[PDB]
Amino acid sequence: DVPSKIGTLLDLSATELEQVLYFSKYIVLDPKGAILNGVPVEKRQLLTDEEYRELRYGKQETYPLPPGVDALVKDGEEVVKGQELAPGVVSRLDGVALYRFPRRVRVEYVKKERAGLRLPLAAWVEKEAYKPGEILAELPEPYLFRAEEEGVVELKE
Amino acid sequence: AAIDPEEEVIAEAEGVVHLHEPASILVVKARVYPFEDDVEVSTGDRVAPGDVLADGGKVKSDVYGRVEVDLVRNVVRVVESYDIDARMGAEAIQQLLKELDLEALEKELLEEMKHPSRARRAKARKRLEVVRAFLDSGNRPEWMILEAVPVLPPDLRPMVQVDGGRFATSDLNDLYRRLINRNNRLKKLLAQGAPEIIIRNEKRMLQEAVD
Amino acid sequence: KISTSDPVRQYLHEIGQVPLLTLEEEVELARKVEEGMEAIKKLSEITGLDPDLIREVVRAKILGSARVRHIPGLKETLDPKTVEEIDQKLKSLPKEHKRYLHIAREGEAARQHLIEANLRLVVSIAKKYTGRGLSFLDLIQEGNQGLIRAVEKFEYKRRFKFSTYATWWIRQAINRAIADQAQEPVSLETPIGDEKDSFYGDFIPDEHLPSPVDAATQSLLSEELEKALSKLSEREAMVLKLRKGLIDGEEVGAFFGVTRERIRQIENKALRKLKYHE
Repeated sequence: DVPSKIGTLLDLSATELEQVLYFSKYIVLDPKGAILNGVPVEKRQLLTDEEYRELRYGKQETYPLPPGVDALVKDGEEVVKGQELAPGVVSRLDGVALYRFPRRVRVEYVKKERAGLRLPLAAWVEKEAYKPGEILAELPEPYLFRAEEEGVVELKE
Repeated sequence: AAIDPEEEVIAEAEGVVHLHEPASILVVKARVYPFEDDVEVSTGDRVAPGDVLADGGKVKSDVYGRVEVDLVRNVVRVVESYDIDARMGAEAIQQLLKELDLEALEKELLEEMKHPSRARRAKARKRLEVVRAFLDSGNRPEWMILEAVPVLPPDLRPMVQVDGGRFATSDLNDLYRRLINRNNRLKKLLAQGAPEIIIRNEKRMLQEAVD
Repeated sequence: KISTSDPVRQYLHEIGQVPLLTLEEEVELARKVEEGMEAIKKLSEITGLDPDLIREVVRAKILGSARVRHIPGLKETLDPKTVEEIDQKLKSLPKEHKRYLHIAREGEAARQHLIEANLRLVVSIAKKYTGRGLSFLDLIQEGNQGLIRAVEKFEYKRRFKFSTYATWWIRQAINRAIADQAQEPVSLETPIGDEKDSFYGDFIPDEHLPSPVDAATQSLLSEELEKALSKLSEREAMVLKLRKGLIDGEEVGAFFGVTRERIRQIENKALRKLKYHE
């Protein structure tokens, strides 16, 4: 009705607030709505489903992968604003990369064994501060000493 | 584990378990709070920093949010939100009306009227009119919205036999049926579980048919 | 604005955001739901509480906050105050049993995520019941009632997918409500004759208030009818008692299982002795 009887009364955008929220899902803060957005609690004020979902749900995001590629799923922990995710997969929505729905999985069985060898005696060529990739023996010209034993030839790649 | 017991990925000798190809990737903004030993408080709840987050004391999350429960990596994410009292439709406004001090709004408007310069206080005058109206020999504004609908008697919107197997109906009864329909479907939509957009759609229908 | 397209860009937005991965996510949620189902049942066992009760406490916890409160058997119980009591009774229950709570939670919230994803299906279903005698929005809302109905039953174990499982339960809710709610009675206000100012209530007089011979007659009627109904062999009476007067019209289909001759026969003879006893 001409002077929107309720829209005038309640501190309202005496028309479009009411039309909007009554008929549609649009919203206005009831009492305390603590959280963040670009201002704090907006005691009286209204918003869209976008921003509202961005408060009930938070800030989720879907990033699709062609059946083959996968850069940094192992980063199932961290991500920044504008991060590379794969060849043609960005992500501006800043949060935490998360593993969704998997396909390939690596089982590493880790086979152990024990073997022998023979060194330059007086030359220091054994540290315990060496793991894989690491140095063994250095610079004796040459080696060709007795590996005492014999049998059939077997070699592993 | 897959559907058929037929060939599911049973564990072999010890293996470190890495992952290559996801189908998609989620980028939720969240805090990762691992727990090792004992249990927690389940997915969904509010927090900031709450009370007893994880392990039963050790871990407590600072940032305001909604709880998730990770059963695989025994972590909890905490996404950005808290009980944010956000309402839509008439319920919201019923509330709005109930919380209003018209005495207070009167004085507020008094000042709003006289003290600001001209070209403004016109609407404060017109607003004052309605506030005064209410606080005069007038009523309380919370009844301005309905949650009880009177039904007009029947003979004022009657039903009859004209020329044989035809009947005739006061137009009001089809609207009253429209509203019985909508309101009932609403009730059983709350009974049979409650996905929001669908209940809203119904609530909107309800408004529409009262109107 | 006009709610034609509003609940469409409502639906197609979160179905835009979640149009299910035909297998992956689709089943992902179904499993979670059953996980909830059983978690809940074992929780009923551990707590001595009602399955649908736990069900609803979970539901209330997930949706954030709600009045809710309707159940089979009962209809209520103190909500904000008590629900949290139930939550802390969940907090005492050690790792072993707590687990079921965590899972049931994920389950029920997945259930809602599921329905929310599968709504566009309802849209396209109800699209083919347009001019039937119900509003498109009424149609769709009945459809959604049908899809929720589908979700409560669905067994993901048997491999067939939810799209075409749900199809049915939706069609059922729709065609259900259609029979009830939907040449009809003409409106009371129409221009009659010269389309000037006449309303068709103007033109019709009044006859009689009491409309008698209804209650008293039925009162004598059904009782006497039943008296003689009972006084002959129930096979014969009941035959066209309910064949002619408790559903519909058939002599071909009449007999439970005897000759058309015998139904014909005993029908007629029954009437005869019934009318005039010798």
